[PDB]
Amino acid sequence: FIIRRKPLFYTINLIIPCVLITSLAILVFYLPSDCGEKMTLCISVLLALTVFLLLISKIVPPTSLDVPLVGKYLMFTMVLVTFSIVTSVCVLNVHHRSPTTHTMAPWVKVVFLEKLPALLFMQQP
Amino acid sequence: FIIRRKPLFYTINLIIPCVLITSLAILVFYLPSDCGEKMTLCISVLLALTVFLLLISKIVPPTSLDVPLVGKYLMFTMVLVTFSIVTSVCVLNVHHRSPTTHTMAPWVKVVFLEKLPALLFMQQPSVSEDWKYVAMVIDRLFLWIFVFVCVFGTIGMFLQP
Ligand SMILES: [Ca+2]
Ligand code: NA
Repeated sequence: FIIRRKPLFYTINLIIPCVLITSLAILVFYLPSDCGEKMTLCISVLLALTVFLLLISKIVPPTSLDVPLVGKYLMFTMVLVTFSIVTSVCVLNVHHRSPTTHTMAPWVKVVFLEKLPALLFMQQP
Repeated sequence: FIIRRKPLFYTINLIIPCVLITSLAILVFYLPSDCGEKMTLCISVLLALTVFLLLISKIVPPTSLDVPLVGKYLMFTMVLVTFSIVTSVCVLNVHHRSPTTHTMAPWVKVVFLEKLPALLFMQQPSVSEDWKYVAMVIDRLFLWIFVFVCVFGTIGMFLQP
């Protein structure tokens, strides 16, 4: 019995929400550190991805023979979002530094204030 | 009937999310107190660990003969995260102290502003800023403690596979 699933229903109800949630995984790096909302954003994205992964596993259970590509994508994005949480913690720590508590090494200057911005087309005013 | 489980499904569905969540259990101590988001992170980690523990409880039989090693690790991590929440509350309280409202004892000076920073390799480069530095020394101290206590946690989890 060769049968071919009609994919519109699951497309609409699973793939589009998953794509929408995944698209938000990168916005934490454009959010300014002064807003005080980076952690909320990345943690919410991770929670949504985890819930979607568990639901997918309930619908189509992954197995050693084959893992759904959608589940694999969700897991990869979950790992990326955890990495983004770590990176945002580090960036927030760097942002809230003052001469009264930290001293900037000369190499930090020559790299981050001079060279790296040039590669990224930033040009500190 | 000696049967062996194929662990891929539960690996993907419980282990990887659990380790991903646990890897965030020590970040609260590297988070500046001015970001105003230590509580968010630590509370989120605690609740995520609790949810996964409850899911595991729903999977395994409700028998009291033995405890899953993964459940044991989750319980240990939740205890650690609760300790970290308490420590973060204390550090936040310390950070927001000012000369008008609090007076800093001489022993607090000689300890936190002089001795401990040397031990932790901090090297301090107005009085309100001293309170802020004390809070930064306290959570640096616990960052070392949790790393050692957590890194030795892998020993417990390295005997399961
Ligand atoms: Ca806020
Ligand atoms: Na919530």
